[PDB]
Amino acid sequence: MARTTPIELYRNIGIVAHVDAGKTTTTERILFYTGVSAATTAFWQGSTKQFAHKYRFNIIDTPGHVDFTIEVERSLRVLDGAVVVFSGADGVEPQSETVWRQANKYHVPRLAYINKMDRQGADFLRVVKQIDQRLGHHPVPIQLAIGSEENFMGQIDLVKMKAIYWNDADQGTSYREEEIPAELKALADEWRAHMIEAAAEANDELTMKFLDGEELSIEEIKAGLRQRTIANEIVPTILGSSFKNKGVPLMLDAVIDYLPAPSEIPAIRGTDPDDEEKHLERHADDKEPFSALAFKIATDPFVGTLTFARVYSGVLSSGNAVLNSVKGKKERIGRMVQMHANQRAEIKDVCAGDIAALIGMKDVTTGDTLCDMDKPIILERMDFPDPVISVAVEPKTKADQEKMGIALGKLAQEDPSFRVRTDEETGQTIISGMGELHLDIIVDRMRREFNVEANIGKPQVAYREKIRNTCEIEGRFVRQSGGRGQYGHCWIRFAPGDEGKEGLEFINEIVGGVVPREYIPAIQKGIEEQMKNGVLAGYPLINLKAAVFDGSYHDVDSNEMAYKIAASMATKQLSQKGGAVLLEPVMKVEVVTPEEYQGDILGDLSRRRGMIQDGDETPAGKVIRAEVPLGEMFGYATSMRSMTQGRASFSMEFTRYAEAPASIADGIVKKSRG
Amino acid sequence: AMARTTPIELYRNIGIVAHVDAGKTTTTERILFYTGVNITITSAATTAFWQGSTKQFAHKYRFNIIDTPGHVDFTIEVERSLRVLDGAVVVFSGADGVEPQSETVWRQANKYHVPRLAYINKMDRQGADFLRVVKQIDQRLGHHPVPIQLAIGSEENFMGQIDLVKMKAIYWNDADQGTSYREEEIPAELKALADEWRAHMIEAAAEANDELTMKFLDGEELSIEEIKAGLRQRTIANEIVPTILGSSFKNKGVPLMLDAVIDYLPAPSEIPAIRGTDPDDEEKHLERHADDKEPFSALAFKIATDPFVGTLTFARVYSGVLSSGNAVLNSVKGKKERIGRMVQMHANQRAEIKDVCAGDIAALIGMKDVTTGDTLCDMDKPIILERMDFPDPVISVAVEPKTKADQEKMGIALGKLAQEDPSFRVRTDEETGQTIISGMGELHLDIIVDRMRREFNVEANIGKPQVAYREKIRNTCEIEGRFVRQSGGRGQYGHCWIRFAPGDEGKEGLEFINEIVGGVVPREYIPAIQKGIEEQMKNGVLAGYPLINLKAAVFDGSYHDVDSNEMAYKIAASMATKQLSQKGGAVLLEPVMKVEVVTPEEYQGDILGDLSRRRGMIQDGDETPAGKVIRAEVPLGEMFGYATSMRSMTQGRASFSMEFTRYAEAPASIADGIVKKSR
Repeated sequence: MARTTPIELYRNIGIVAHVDAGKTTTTERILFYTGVSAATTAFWQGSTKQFAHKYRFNIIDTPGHVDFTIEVERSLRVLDGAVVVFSGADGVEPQSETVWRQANKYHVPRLAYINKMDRQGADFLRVVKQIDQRLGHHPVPIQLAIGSEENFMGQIDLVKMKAIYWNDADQGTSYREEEIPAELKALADEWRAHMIEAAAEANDELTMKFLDGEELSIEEIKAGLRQRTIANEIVPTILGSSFKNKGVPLMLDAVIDYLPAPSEIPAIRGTDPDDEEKHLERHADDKEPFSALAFKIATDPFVGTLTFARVYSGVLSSGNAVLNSVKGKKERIGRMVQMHANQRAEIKDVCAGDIAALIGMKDVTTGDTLCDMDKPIILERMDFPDPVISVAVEPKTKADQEKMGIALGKLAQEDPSFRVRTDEETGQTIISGMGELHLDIIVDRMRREFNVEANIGKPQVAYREKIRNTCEIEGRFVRQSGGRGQYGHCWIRFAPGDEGKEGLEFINEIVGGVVPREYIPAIQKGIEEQMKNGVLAGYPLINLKAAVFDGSYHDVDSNEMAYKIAASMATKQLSQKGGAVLLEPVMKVEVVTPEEYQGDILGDLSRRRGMIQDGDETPAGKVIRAEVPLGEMFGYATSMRSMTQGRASFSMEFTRYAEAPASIADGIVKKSRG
Repeated sequence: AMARTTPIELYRNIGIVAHVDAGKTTTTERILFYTGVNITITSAATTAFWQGSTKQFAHKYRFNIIDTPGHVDFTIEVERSLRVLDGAVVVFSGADGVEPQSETVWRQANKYHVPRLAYINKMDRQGADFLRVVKQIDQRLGHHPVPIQLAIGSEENFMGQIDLVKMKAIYWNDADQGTSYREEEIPAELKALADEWRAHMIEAAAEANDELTMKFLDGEELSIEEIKAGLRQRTIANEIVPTILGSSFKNKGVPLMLDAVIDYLPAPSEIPAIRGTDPDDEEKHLERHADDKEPFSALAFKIATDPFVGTLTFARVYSGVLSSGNAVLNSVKGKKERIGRMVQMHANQRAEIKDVCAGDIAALIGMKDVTTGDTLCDMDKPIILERMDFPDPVISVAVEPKTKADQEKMGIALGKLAQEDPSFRVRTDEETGQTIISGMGELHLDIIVDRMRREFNVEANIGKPQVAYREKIRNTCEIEGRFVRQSGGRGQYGHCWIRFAPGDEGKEGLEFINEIVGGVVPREYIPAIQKGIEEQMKNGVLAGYPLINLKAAVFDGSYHDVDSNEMAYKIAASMATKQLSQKGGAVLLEPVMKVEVVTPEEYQGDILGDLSRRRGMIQDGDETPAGKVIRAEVPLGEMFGYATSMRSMTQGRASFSMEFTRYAEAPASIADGIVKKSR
């Protein structure tokens, strides 16, 4: 049959650890113990092979920096359970609190691995409190530390209530079970009470056994912590030293014991390919219609392009014809492969909750959905703010023009957050992105990986436009030079769209009027076409409301094209009668700084035409929130580092567009237009 | 002699040394508060008075609070501040304890034998434990901490300390904002712990000298003055660190911490003399003792520049006396300076003065060309207290203001930023009349440009980075310098043969030697010939770039009884140097940088291949628990945009650093093009 292993034995996990937390060492140690790419499949039957069946682990590689928010979001939808790794000395860093909140947004069950207990300043219970106070979750330690820093030897398994020491003989692969030292028995009982009390709340059956004063069994306690972890109500917290080889194996047992299988988490959410406002879902079952997400597009030197796909429902098989719901084009599934630690296992059937790499995919971009052509769905669409910043790139030679095209094409497949266009007005290639850093990365990879020699302009703000005056304009396009004529005529009432709405909200008020129905769509298409070219300074209108209330028709000269042009001419007059204003992208800035530099940051954000919002107070770090125009945030990283001696950190993301002041506006309006 | 108003024994040059987030600002603001009663204007050095928490001292001591940077990395700014302060008050968090970023400045403090006190701040916050941090100073910092206080109550229950010298509990009255305190008996729950640490305090003070050691071994109890005299001798010798504690935010302990400065930190005459070198010979080591009688020497440790206020040059007088109207020497620039008005920054006002004696600090107004790190001293017995080993700028960019109206304002701003940071230079290439700023790297220029926009309100655009090329010769040749002219009634005669050769590997500048002793060329003109070579060395000979080093020896020449003059020989010497382009076989040099990259083993290959692609030369690397260390020598011109490249290839997980190491002949590809442009 197509299914090879029960779904209950799958574990789609991702190690979520930031700079200086032990990501690389921990990931390399996992592939080591399991032995005795975007996604690696490994097997694990327990530290002591104490489990009846051999579980299949799909290690999903998560990004190192929160900077790219959609990259982190996508990885959290691919993994089912996450192993958040923190430094026992550094504790909870701000780059950890960011991915943690996004994890809550996708109800991602998770384990907390307090790594590096051998380094100085290491304190397990100290980091546990931060998860409860800062991250605001409910950590449930199932282990305690034995020895501090250089004297760290192992942990105490609160479920077995027996000390765990690691034998360096076989590189910490095995361990010995001794009794807990009397100097920690008192502390062990205290946290075992909180563990059992936390597991008892799982269901009524365990809660009643707890209130009766009956001691819960090892299986009952684990079943309780599991139900609460899968419900994201607690976080089994374990500890160890990946570099010293002490704790990793128990951390792999915890994945089986408390992280969920692809069928124990909520169904994947999606939308109808023909309607963005129609929400659908897919259950983790081989019987349900096929749906998969291309979460990563890598390059390989032996099989070529590798499109890594996460199958949420149905079965993906070689030879099957699936649909690319985002492009609306059919795809023929060819060879498929699963990346192992050392091997590269070829396969032809990938069932629900499993992951595999697809070979020879024509036109598949990261974030695209592969699904059944009879019952299609889009698992990831929009949710991306249009590019807020752009840079003009021009190749020095013709050889750079062809090479630049190939480079942006492949870079576009890996990163869908950036766009490319040719400015026919200046004949320069314009690349648009989410920020200065994002464009610097695209330009850097284009020069190093594709050898593209080119000149780049300074970053430009991706301005927009909108109207405020409600006015009625006449669209007229007439010509009859000879025995052939063209006739397009329509009166349109323009008005500002509601804040939040995108595109055009067109309304036909002359339903069954003199202007035939088949031309109405052409009038709408004509307005939308001019909205992209702009009306004030060549920038596109965010939204608009148009209503055709009158017009005329010619029995022989009227055609869809004549009305489309007529509608465009009426929209071009929206520059005077509309009283349009230039809009600029505003970013939601959040700065974490010691109380000492709060004033310097507040004054600087205010200087950047920023709008200060309510600020919070965190452990030894004030949280300063503000809404600042992107154009005033160029080089903020450098400014923040000077004013805070590199002690402060910040993050910003698009929030909305806002009218730019006259100072900037006037200059940009008279830059090319008038 | 009558210039001094306060004995030197009553001075205390102190600096609060605290890891970021240890209570440095709160502690410094509370010090200026208690000293003002026994907003506050910020300044590089603040002078305050303190006669004790209870005014228990006979004389009123003068405290010079030196503002220290506190960078996590040990920069030249931290080193300089340790030489300015005489005693340091190292502040640690009772909860955070001793962080590794503190162990770096601590060792550099040992390098300059800086006596110091340990103030364990924030005893009210959670995780606070005094004796816990004390052990870290002994285990991690490897020093000998001597607690003279113990904590009363932990965290939210923290009320005060126990003075082991007086053996009396100290509780602070919030009535007058912790300015006063009450002396009660030690609680029975800490009497046992108090005796234990008093034994270690007395035992640590007894080792001070033989007199106290013998009285201790005889079983005789040491008196209060004997114990304090012992801890003081040990602290000034940097053998112990009197450790005190408190909560600056809760106003409990700061006043006793000020008493400890008087009781255990040293006066400007109890620390070793300041070291230095002869301005004309870097291998000649000199020193200056803290005495008004010794020759004058001072260090400009900070230049406070403002876009509206006048520049303030803060100077630390180590020896002699600095007086208004005196003509001192700027041994680093070799230019005379006229001391104008001087002021000392107090808590609120600015007290004016005209005499700054040894061990004292003051701000100088209207200074012509005085840069951070320059030395001001006696013209007859000069000295350089700090060599500016800073390598000349390796990168440069053309800077243009967004509004041409800010051209004059931009020039003034870049000028003041150059006085604060001597690694940054500003010039106007007479060839284009464009403003060119030079620095140590792209990041360094970004910081200078950012500060110019925020602190000086001047926005500007920078062009693409340019390599700060240099030149050098390799051929040993003899060239004839000749400048002869006769306008008829007036003549000009300059003639001299010079033997040029490449300078010594480690020597910089010009090594001029006059070997035509008793020749036709009079001695009065030799200095002009030297000045002529040095002037042409800066203008370059191959592509308009300056020669790193050179050796010149005038071996022959001629002289005219009426037409010869210093200017004619200076020009003659320059013409001879310009011919170093053909006969010298000069080559265009480019700065090579020592690059160090810390990355997880995973991206080692990508970084090695990228450094090699940048014409880099890989060196032996190490394996640190924080990641693999990749070292390489790479031309700066190939390192532009490295920060961005490293972030792409390592997903921002890797970090790097680079510093000038040496100059190397640039490849023909670039050279040929630049050489042909100069003509």
